[PDB]
Amino acid sequence: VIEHSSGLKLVREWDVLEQACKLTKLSEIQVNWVEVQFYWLDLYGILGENLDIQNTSKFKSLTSEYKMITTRAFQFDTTLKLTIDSLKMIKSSLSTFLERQRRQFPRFYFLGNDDLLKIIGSGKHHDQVSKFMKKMFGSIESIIFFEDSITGVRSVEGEVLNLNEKIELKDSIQAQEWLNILDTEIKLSVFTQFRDCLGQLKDGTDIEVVVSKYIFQAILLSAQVMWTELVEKCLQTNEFSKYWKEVDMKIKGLLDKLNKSSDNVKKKIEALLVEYLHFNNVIGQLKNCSTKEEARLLWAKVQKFYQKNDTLDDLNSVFISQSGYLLQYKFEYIGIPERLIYTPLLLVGFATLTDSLHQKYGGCFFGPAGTGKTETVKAFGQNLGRVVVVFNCDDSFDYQVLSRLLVGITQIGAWGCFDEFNRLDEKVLSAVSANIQQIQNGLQVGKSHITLLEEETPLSPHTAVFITLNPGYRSELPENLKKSFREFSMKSPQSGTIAEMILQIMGFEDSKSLASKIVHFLELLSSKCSSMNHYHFGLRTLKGVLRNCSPLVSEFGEGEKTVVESLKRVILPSLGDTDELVFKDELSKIFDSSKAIVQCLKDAGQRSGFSMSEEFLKKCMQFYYMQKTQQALILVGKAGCGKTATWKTVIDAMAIFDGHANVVYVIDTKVLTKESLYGSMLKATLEWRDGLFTSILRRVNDDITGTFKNSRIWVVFDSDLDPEYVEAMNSVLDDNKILTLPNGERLPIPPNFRILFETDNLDHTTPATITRCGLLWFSTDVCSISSKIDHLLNKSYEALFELDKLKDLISDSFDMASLTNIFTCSNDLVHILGVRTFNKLETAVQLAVHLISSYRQWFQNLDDKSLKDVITLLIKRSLLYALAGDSTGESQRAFIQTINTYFGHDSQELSDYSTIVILSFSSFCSEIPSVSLEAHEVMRPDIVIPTIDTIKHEKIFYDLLNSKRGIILCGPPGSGKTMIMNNALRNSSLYDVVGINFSKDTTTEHILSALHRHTNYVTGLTLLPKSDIKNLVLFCDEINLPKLDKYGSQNVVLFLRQLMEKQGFWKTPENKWVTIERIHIVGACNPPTDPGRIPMSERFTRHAAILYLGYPSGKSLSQIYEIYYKAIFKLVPEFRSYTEPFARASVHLYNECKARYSTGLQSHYLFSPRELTRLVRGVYTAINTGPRQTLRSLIRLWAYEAWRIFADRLVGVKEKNSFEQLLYETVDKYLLGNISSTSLLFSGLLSLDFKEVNKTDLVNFIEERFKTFCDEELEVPMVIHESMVDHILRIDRALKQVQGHMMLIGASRTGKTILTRFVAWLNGLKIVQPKIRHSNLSDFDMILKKAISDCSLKESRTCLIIDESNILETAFLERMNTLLANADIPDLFQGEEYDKLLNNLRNKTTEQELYDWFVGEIAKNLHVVFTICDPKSSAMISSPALFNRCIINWMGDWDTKTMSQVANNMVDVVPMEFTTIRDAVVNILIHFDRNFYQKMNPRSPGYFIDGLRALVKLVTAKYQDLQENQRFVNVGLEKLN
Amino acid sequence: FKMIMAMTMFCLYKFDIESEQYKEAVLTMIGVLSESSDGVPKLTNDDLRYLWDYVTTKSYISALNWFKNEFFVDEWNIADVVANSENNYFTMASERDVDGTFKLIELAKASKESLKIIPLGSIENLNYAQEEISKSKIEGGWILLQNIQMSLSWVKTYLHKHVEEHEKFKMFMTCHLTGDKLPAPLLQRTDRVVYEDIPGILDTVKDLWGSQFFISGVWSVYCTFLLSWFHALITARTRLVPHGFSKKYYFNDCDFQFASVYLENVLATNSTNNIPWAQVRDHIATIVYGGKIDEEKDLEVVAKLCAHVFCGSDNLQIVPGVRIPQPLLQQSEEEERARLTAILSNTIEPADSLSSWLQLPRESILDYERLQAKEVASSTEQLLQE
Ligand SMILES: Nc1ncnc2c1ncn2[C@@H]1O[C@H](COP(=O)(O)OP(=O)(O)OP(=O)(O)O)[C@@H](O)[C@H]1O
Ligand SMILES: Nc1ncnc2c1ncn2[C@@H]1O[C@H](COP(=O)(O)OP(=O)(O)O)[C@@H](O)[C@H]1O
Ligand SMILES: Nc1ncnc2c1ncn2[C@@H]1O[C@H](COP(=O)(O)OP(=O)(O)O)[C@@H](O)[C@H]1O
Ligand SMILES: Nc1ncnc2c1ncn2[C@@H]1O[C@H](COP(=O)(O)OP(=O)(O)O)[C@@H](O)[C@H]1O
Repeated sequence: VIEHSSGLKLVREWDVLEQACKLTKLSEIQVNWVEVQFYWLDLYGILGENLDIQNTSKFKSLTSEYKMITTRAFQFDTTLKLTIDSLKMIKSSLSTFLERQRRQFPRFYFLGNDDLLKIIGSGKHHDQVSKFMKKMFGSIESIIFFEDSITGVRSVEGEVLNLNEKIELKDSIQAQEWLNILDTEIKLSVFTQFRDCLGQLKDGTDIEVVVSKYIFQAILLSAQVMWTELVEKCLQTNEFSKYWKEVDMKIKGLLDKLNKSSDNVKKKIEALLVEYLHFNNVIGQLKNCSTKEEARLLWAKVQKFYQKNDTLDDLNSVFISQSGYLLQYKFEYIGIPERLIYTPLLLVGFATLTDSLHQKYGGCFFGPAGTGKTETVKAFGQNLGRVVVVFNCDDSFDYQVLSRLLVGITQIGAWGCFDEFNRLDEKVLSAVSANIQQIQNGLQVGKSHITLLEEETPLSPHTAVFITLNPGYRSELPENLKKSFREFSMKSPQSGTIAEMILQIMGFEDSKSLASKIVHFLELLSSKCSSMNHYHFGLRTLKGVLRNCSPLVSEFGEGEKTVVESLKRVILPSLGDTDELVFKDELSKIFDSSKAIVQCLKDAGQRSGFSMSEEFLKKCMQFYYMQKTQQALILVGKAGCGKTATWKTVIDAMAIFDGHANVVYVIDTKVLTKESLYGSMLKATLEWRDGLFTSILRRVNDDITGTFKNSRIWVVFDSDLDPEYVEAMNSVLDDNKILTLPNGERLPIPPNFRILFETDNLDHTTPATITRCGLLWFSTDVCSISSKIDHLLNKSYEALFELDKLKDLISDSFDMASLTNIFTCSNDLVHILGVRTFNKLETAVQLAVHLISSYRQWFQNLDDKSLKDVITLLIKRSLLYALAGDSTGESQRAFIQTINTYFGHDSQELSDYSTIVILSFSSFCSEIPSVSLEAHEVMRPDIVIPTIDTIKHEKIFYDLLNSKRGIILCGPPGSGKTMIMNNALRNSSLYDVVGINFSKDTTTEHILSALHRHTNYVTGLTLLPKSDIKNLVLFCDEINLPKLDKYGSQNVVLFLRQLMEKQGFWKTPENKWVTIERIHIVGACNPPTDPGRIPMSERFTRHAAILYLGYPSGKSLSQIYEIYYKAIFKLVPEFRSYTEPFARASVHLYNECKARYSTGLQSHYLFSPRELTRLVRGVYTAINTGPRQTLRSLIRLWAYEAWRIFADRLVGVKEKNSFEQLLYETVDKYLLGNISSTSLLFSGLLSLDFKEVNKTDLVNFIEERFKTFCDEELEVPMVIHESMVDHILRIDRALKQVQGHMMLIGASRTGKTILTRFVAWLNGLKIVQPKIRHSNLSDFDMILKKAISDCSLKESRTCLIIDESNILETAFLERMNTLLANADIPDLFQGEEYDKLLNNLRNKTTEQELYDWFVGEIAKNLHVVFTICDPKSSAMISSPALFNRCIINWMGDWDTKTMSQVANNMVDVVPMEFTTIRDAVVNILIHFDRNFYQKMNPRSPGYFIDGLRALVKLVTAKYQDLQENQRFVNVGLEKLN
Repeated sequence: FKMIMAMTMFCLYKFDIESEQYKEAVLTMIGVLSESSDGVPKLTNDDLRYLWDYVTTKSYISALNWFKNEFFVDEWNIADVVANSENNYFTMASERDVDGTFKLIELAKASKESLKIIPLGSIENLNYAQEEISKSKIEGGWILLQNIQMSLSWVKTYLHKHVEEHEKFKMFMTCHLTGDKLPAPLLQRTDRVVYEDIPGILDTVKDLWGSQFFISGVWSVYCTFLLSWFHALITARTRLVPHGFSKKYYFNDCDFQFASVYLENVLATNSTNNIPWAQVRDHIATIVYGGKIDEEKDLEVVAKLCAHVFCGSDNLQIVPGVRIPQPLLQQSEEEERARLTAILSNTIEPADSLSSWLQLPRESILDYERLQAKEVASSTEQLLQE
């Protein structure tokens, strides 16, 4: 329980009690609780603080319920019933009060309930509406105040309104009444301004002297009305030149004033210039007419403005004439917005909207996008003098907000447009369709009230509804609207005349050539270049270019040079490379064609360690010139293209250039949750969390430190573009520049706050966003290889009289002539998890420099030649392990010969076993140690037998890990990746292991919780390991396992990239930067070609260093396994001289077993030395649990193990005989009795040790066990046969093995689970059955922990049955993979459970010894079963962990022999032979089944057993009835005779 | 599809009652129909000789209706299919360019049954439909729900819940083929029926004249006459899907309403001798009838038709058979309406109206029937392979 700011305490427990209750009283209690907290939120937020909205009956009820909730806070069923009744009552009352408040002022009805509550509660502040008026109206940002009064309102563009008379503000006033008189006076004032402007213009007042006096709308209406009147007067006669010249002179004078204007004056002058250019266009069109009727035609289409000179009312005294239809002006203020350039297509759109609105209908629009539909609707609304409420439709909009805004549009009379109506869900589209149909129904018949939203709302006769569409992307209008709308198509924006007017208004001398050339250029760019998805060369880009031309007009001048410079600045950074050369060619064809910043960038790069190139400098200049204007840039290149250094260099260069402080923050948005980045509302206590982005915005906006007033602040996002991560930022990106938060609070945006997106692909980006922000494309690599090597040398040297000489020697060692040849020759090699040849240079140079640093303490007593040889050999080894590290061993030999070649014969030749020790040569051959383990720990799965390759890989492992670089390990399964990890790190003295295993679903908190037990926080500000001298390293295996997202990425490897590259991150609950000093990360993975694997992004793997881990050589395995056989023959002394040939035979048979098979025939045909290990283990347990063996007995036991391990994944019998002849050949070749499956029948169920028993003895023992089971536990009427005898023998050998698991391949009702439970009873292992749905990982882990604890405490024989129906998801499969590869899964046991288990182990009996004993006991007494019937789990065999110790025994379907056996032994208990015939009936039955199956993959024998049982029961019943009838007939015959 | 089903059934019958030479003759005739094969059949009778004379005369649909008349000996109308119906629910269907209400009204007048026109819509329309179906389930009658596609969800809830019996109780639906997919229970729990209106250009002019009731003098009625004639001409031209227009638009009564209002308001503000024919011409061609048109060629075609119809010269030839004298100075509106009705009834439609009432070359309409013959022949060829 936690209490909020005052009074009531809130409990932190929800939906758990809901699950517990899921009686009626508890449900009522929960409903009352949820409603009391969900309403007490708003009570404390609104009612509990503001006194004006509580100081009549509603206020008294507010006080009473405040007292009641205070009493409830202090310390019942009737009381809570009263509270819920009162809460419903007050909610109805306040909803009705808000509704009638919105009725009093219909413009209030735009807002949400909370904001209107705040406005009403601001009964004395009188300035809370100044921050809401833009949302209230749409074109007024704030209300200016002059001594507790109103004299003006501030337009969004920045215009103040000189009111006719001020308004006093009494104390006992409410917002609604004074806002009523305010907006009515607003309309009156704009009318008064229009009237005096019209009077002045009619008097002959010059335009210039009245430009700087009145608002935009007054001068607009006056100019248009005077234009219309005078053109009508001069149209009644046939003269036009006089008014043409007058308008031309007015335009020229207005442009002359434009040249010498301030900001708002410039906006007014340009909008008036739009209007006057349109007037001159119309007049020039009219003068070009030759006959009067075509003149009347052309004048009829153009918009005409008129005025009532007779009506005394003034709010409707101006009306608009268009094609004989008349629309009445409404005189509502719009400010000074941008005016669309008048074009003939715009006039046609105006005309069709006039026709649609004349007869109580609505207009419509559909066609191409980026074409000018919504802006045309807005321009039409402005020309009629009311602001239209544009609804930018998307998935964000829902039903209630559209209902409210549409009802407000109705009640005001403001037109409600609809941008992109086809972007709505089905049910909301149906609802808004019904509402719009009802609105048009009301408008058509002229009824005063329309019954919508369960009310009777008023309807002004001037409202409208506008819609725009884009069909086929989709849909047209539905029929219910199609009956009451006018469709229209607006496909072609006249881009020639728009460019013409914009170049005229910008002041350029020759608008014609510029407009024609730029339209031609943009169409050629849209046509010729490749159709990348991020290109757009329509009209929006042209408008952006012309808007961006003006600073270059100020700098360079007015002419073609400014236009081409703007084109180079804007479009070019988004192009590719071929697109760039096309663009250059078109610039050359069409058109004719400051070193301080260059010096600043060069100096910043030289000081930062990077080296400048021509194209790198060019792109840096482009980025600087492009960040000059926009506040949101997005960079893009290939993976590792080199953009981070680009923007960091620009940051430091501009820090030198302008002197402002440069403060930058790096964020990875796709690993940070939206809840952590921004915040959310709690379900428990309804609280708000200040997210990281909210925290950084509050920090940079508060400016408490005062640094942000004299600095530039940058936030970069070094990830992809998640669309729902940018729909929360679109407000920041757009010109609103206001933070949108889910709680309700809003945060501003300083102009210095520049946001950067650092990405590599635009795969899932909406093209709308790439238009609102500038895009920069990095097509090619930003470096030469020599430059990258030099910079890496400088960074490595600074990362550390010997230094300069060492630098000179390494510099002359790296000669570019051979380096280019070796890199080009290394490009085409075979690579796994492919990484480009521009990337591995960092690993190469770092490993080489670290070797030189580690051996620098001997070179002072060494000659120049030996020093040069040592340096060259280390360089060669570094280049081998950085370039050839993703290629096979034979490719490694080829690479070592090549690197020996290109450095010449004079240099020190690099050997495969080359090593440098004290200076002189060495060799790794003599470094291998001789270790002789005894037979007590051969079964232990952490033992390592060293070889040449193991010690070589361990040496390069220590080398590269000390070289401060990341390890990711890849290679075919079975190469001992986990084994080499434990060998190279458990024996370490400087590093320690932490174990994490990756499932299909891993969260970032798992690895943090894992490393929490071995790390400490220091100020947190910095994270260090729990130790103090040994650098803790994080080990991850099977790292490819976690799944991708919906946008082609995975968060966990991005988190690891964050850990590796930036050396830090941000903690979620404190939003504070963390730094990591001495923690490395090492990874182990499978190739992506395996099923269930995904290719990792090159962005993450590029920072680490890869290292291929292939299959070991045959001689290496031979040496390891002869050491194995020596250890295993230390037990028996008579055969101690036969160690080597058995190892040679084993490796030989494995070699042809791998060579003779292909994985394309069966999914379980995979080979890796783990089967050879379990071969050795099975031989070990057989020898230890056996009698005094002989040579022949040993050979037949080894062949028995080979058959029971290897030869069990086989389809037919031919390969079984091939295996048998292979065994015969190996036994006769390297050193006879029968070695068939039935001849090798070693068991232990008849004696005290593993030996060969009699067939009759074993079947008699099985029968005795079966009859005892039937008499004791369950009466299951089954029968024995040869195939199931062999299979239960195999599964019993599997169970008697320690930790060696098993799996079965058989159809349904084949007896797999029955056999497993029977052999579990036979071996004494208890069986527990999972009751799997209705359970999950929690119940699974709890039951498994209880069973494991009982087994370890009471020494009970425990095992679990598993069906394929029990397993559902891949998480279970990954859990069993970890359980088989390891024995102690790290994530299960930590914390209280670990403490309880360790205390129990201590009571039963160091911590490491107890953990090892736990591993041993869980290996001894755990054996799970895996059942497959459809050979989701197809890739499970290909996983190394499941294949690590499982036995893949092909149970299969019943064949002819065992079918005959079960049939004859089943029908032998019922008399049927009356007319042998049982053999005939069973063979014709099976022949029928064979024919049927081949007329219409194993055979399911369910039909078999079902038919045999049904036949048996039916024969018995029919024969009993027949016998009764015959006996009755005989009795009747005896009685009658 | 009616013709395709007819031809498949004819092939199924005559491919098993008769020998294989008949089968080969049918195959080669269908191949020539598809313009896929060239070959004279193994001629022997008289019917196949008539077919060969047809296909040498390149009169395809003539031979196709000759198939229909020669093999089939009867046809079914709406009256027969509603006469013998075990069920009581009929879902009438059509396209959006042809109405089906007046045929049902004529049937109701013929059958002396009370038909209620119930166009759906808002909640008021839904309540009206509910009251009407309650009344006709209490005391019988006939119910028409006009254009139920606009309330597909309302249908899918209300009508489905109603269906899941009063004597002489029938009801009728109305849906457009080129609309939204109807649910399966609605399609199969009814007697499906579709009506195809023959393009009677003069007949739809008469129906449009009778539907209206006519106002500024004789010029108003004369302009209404010319506008009605233009609307009929463009509605006939829009039937030719690949030749009259590049796309199948659908003009309806609302467009005529807006054009009529515009003409009335132009003539009201201008009753002078020089009526602005160019202004009304461009306004109709770009805004009234050019609203749904985007391709340049379609605009050019509609502009040509407007320039031919609304020229307003001394004498006008809407079709090469008849002429329209304009009303003179001393004329009254009632006798003018009578005179225009007389000049409508004086008109006799020639058989080549589809290539002479719409100003199209005859090669174009032969190409259109060639395309329709090719597509039906290809459909038959694909269907006969199974
Ligand atoms: N002038 C230069 N000379 C040498 N090396 C340079 C130069 N400029 C950039 N580089 C190199 O370019 C690289 C820049 O890294 P980059 O921008 O690709 O990182 P990133 O944002 O993590 O990449 P990605 O998004 O592809 O994962 C660095 O390795 C740096 O050494
Ligand atoms: N006078 C004008 N005529 C036509 N289009 C214009 C004019 N002025 C601006 N535009 C462009 O028209 C665009 C409007 O596009 P819009 O129709 O809203 O696309 P969508 O409907 O797909 O959102 C604006 O981005 C603007 O650049
Ligand atoms: N060079 C080697 N020396 C000793 N044992 C090896 C060697 N290579 C493979 N093995 C054996 O093969 C197995 C390798 O398992 P491993 O590949 O680590 O499984 P996973 O990849 O699933 O962790 C080990 O049981 C080990 O006994
Ligand atoms: N050889 C058999 N004869 C008769 N019934 C059998 C035989 N094998 C299995 N069954 C029946 O199948 C049922 C369970 O089969 P199940 O264990 O699911 O087979 P599997 O493990 O191969 O899927 C048992 O109740 C048993 O009666």
